[PDB]
Amino acid sequence: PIETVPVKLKPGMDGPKVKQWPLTEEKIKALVEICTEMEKEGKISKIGPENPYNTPVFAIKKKDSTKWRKLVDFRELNKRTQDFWEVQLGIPHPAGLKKKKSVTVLDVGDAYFSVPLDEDFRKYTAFTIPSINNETPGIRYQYNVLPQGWKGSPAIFQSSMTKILEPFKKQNPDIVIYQYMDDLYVGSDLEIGQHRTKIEELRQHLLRWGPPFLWMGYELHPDKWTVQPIVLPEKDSWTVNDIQKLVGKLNWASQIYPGIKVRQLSKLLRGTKALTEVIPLTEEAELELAENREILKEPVHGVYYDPSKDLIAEIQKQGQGQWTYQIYQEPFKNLKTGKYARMRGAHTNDVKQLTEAVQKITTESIVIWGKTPKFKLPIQKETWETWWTEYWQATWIPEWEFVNTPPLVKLWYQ
Amino acid sequence: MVPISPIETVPVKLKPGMDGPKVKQWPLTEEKIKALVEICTEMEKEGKISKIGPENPYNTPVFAIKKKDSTKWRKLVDFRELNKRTQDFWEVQLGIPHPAGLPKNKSVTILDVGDAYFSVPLDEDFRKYTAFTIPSINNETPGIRYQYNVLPQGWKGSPAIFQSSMTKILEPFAAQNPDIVIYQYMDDLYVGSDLEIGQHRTKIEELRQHLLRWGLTTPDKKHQKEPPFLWMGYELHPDKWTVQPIVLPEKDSWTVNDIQKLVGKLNWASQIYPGIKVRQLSKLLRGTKALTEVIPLTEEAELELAENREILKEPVHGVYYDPSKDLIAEIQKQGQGQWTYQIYQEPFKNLKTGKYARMRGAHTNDVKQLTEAVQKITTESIVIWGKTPKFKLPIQKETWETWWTEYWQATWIPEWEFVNTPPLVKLWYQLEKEPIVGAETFYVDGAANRETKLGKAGYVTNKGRQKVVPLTNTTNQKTELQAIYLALQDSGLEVNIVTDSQYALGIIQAQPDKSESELVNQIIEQLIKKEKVYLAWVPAHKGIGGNEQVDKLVSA
Ligand SMILES: COc1cc2nc(NC3CCN(Cc4ccc(C(N)=O)cc4)CC3)nc(Oc3c(C)cc(C#N)cc3C)c2cc1OC
Ligand SMILES: [Mg+2]
Repeated sequence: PIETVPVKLKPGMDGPKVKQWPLTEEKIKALVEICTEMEKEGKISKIGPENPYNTPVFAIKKKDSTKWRKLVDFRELNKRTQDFWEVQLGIPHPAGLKKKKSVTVLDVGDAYFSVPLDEDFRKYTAFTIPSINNETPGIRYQYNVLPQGWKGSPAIFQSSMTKILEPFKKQNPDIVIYQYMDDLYVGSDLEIGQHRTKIEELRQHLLRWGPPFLWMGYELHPDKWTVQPIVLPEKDSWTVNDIQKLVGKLNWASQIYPGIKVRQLSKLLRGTKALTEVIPLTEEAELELAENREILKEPVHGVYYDPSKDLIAEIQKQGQGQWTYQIYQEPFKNLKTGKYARMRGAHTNDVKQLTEAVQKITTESIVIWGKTPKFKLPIQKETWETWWTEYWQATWIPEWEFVNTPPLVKLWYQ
Repeated sequence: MVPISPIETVPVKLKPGMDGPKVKQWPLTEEKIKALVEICTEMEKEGKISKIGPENPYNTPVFAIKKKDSTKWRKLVDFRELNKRTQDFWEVQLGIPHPAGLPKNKSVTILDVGDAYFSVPLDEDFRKYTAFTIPSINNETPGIRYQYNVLPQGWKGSPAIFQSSMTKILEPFAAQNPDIVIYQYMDDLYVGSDLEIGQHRTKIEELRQHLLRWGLTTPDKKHQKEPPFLWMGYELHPDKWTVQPIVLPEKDSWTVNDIQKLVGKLNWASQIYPGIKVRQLSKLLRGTKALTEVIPLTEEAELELAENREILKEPVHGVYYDPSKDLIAEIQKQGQGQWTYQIYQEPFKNLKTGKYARMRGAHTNDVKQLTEAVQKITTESIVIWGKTPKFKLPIQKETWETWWTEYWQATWIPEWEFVNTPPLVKLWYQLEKEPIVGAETFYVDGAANRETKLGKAGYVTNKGRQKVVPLTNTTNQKTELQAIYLALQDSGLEVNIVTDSQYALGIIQAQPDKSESELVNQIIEQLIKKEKVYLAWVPAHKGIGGNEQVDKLVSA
């Protein structure tokens, strides 16, 4: 790697000026140790006050690891960096990545440190190691090579990455590989018996052609990822409250599915009855419930993924460690629905459960469409921004907004 | 001649598409011209400036001012036009250390690097823009033109380039002497340590022997201050710290200049004086823009002002930080969205205090405010001390457990313990999960005409109980809340309520205990008196019995 790739920003856009948020002493000392080694390795260099740009940085610990990792929030820089069509006009996402059985996620982010960065773009990667209590000025750095978490890093290295993957693509033709940011998604249709040895075949294969976190592979199983269709209760005795929640659920589902009727189910609530009173189902109302039950068995008609529009992810807290979510581009047109349960390491911490849920949904969104959705988080802004970095474990960061009004749709996704 | 290490210049460029300033020189008096030529003659022989020819097209107006008793003129180059055209820089002097995070440092020596401020050179490719012309006597000879060779006083990039150049020089000294701390601010260096003074001065002389390698004459500060240092509005003593004397005046006609006076002083005093309020004084700050009108004082603001005066009688001092002890923060509720906290390591001696103001909204509760106060103190503690402190909160563990498990949002509070300090934060009401057996079921609804604002609200129950109330000057959303209040008012201790108002559900599901709407507050007061309340929602206009009967009675 000698020649640099001329990287530019979008027309009429200056570099990022994002303020560094406060960091604990353990994270500051960890970043100083990391950046000192990266400075000796030529990956980063000190900068002067003529560089006014900045990008936030913080330290995390990878899943099942005991060493701190330097994570950069390049969200503002990535949206200011130009679209990378310098080689390909746009790679359609591999649809076979979500139909495989066992998908392994590696971290080829360290391989980006072998390719230098355009000297005219290094000033835009500036970051600051903050000091405690403003005792000293923050330690200022900039990247000399391709940094992890930057949009242009996999695009620039895409020319050199394919040359390393060709001897293995020739070996196995029916294996799907996909790269997104600092992660390479490797999926195969064979069982886990040889999957560990097949991924191990790819571990040292990358090192000999050019790594702290390249020894672990996050395993996925998208062939068994369950979906959550609309389900109606099957009861032998229905109270007034049960029928009220039923029609309320069918009225909500009527906006998604055509032909849903609640007329015969309303004629049973005739009169002012107590909520706990059992109402016997008439055969005319049982037919309407059976008709609506068969309508919900079919998928939603007229749904489609548009690569031009953004993806939206809503999350509802259901309690007892259960979180439901929906991904869509248009309202009432869900592209994928799901439900998690038993968040490991977080039984009394909703924030850690929600944080891990955001990571899992974004991971699923990478396999299906190849991009990240904008989250609608059921949490106050001040609480989320204070603690989400403490439980974050991925190299990428999506966008999110906050929901302050309790949604009524929570009762139906439960 | 002893060789000196050159200070590396910082490459400075103008803003893209912009050129240097070309401002005409002001016609000055004969007495000012003679003074400016005499000082620029001295500045030129010291290497600070240098003469140029007529090739430089840029110019910056130079002035001459004089003090009160000092019968000496002084130049003042107005780089206002150049600062508009100079690139933006990275300011490393935005934040200021808080004394509560500074540890004990007995030995202290403050140096003056004033002569080093004008020794840092300027980028040579940029010196042509700092052109200024001294007018000649009677405008009969060409004006003498100079350009700055060093960082000029008043330029945009001068403070940031100086501190960056000073930090770069102090890095090897501050690394090989870990028992020495050095704080940079303006042309002053604050050096402290915990060693005995015998070792301190020797390391001070070592610092003087380190800065002279770049040719920086740094002696002791003239007229060294007394023990109580006056540093950024603080009084810094060896074992304690406090704020400079801040006392509020006794007036009877307060205007808008006194508006930023009381709030400015009380907020700056809340960091060490506990129990300080300012909300009743700040509620008079809604829409006043000018700085001359008078505002009458409400007795709620006068009582709040008098409460803080009693706290500002005797001065309160704070202790310095000790990393070997734990960090503890206790919070107390003061009333109407007012919260105060104390941060300490050993009891009865606080590192600092503070207050949190309720985020203004339509509906709120004490658990949200306490949660928001915890996140505020958490972020502040990471700034000053770099760690989250253990909290002492006036809320039961069972109360918090019931709150976060049933709250629709995700919420979290770091490690905390309950402290019995009234008033305590408590859940005033909890809605039921399932319908109540044996409780009367109230089917409520409301409606209002959008033109005449005439509305109705009421309920129908399974026991035959009914009510419809005509309303004047109301809305659809207001009649829906009115019907809820009527059902709670006319029901027993246990009640099931059936409504179709999504607006009313969103308010009640937010679990507020206080609101700016009097009608919602009446509903909350009704919910507290109850034993069990189940609120159920149904879609409107869907033939639901009890819901459509009460719908036609309010729709007129
Ligand atoms: C761990 O890093 C640091 C720790 C610092 N600690 C402290 N702690 C201070 C030390 C001074 N004392 C009063 C006193 C104490 C005894 C005496 C005496 N016996 O003559 C006089 C005054 C108050 C407390 N001051 C730092 O920087 C200063 C700041 C921020 C302001 C001033 C002023 N004006 C002076 C200094 C030295 C620190 C800087 C650090 O890093 C850059
Ligand atoms: Mg109605």
